[PDB]
Amino acid sequence: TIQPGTGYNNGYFYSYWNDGHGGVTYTNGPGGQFSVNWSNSGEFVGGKGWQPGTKNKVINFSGSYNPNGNSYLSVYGWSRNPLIEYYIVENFGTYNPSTGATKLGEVTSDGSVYDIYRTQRVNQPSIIGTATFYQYWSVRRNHRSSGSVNTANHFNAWAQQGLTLGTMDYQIVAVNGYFSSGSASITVS
Repeated sequence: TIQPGTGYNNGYFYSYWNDGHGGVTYTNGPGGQFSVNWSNSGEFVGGKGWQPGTKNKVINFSGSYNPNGNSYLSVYGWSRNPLIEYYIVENFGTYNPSTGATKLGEVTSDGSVYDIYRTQRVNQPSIIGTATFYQYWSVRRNHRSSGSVNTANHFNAWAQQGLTLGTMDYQIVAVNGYFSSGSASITVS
């Protein structure tokens, strides 16, 4: 595993964070590749992409994603001003992260309908410190672990619905886990 943190590997920005509970390892491979292996983990997120992201990136990803419990595979990132955490969720494990959330529309992109949602985090950690901020979600109906994500289709649909993004911070293809097990090997470009 590598040490939790952020940096660059083979031209790609990466972020790997965990809560210190144990049970997760993350490695950076050649090009845009990363692997995650976890067994009775705590909370974590890791992946590769860009810092800063853009609002018209076409993100390609390919590989394998085998969660056993609560985990997502997504295009994941933040904006500033307004502070927003967002996810374009391509696959997940036992928990659909939109459960109970307010649905804000639908968008069709890259071979599937996605359902759009908005949630709120209250006094939670963020890229700028503890804060209250909205989260935006596009959740793919047709789950997959390879493909292409035309991010503009999502960001434009969000904007149409009143879900505004500020200036982009990082933008990665990420595996999230919350107290679960699994394995994944993903290559980004």
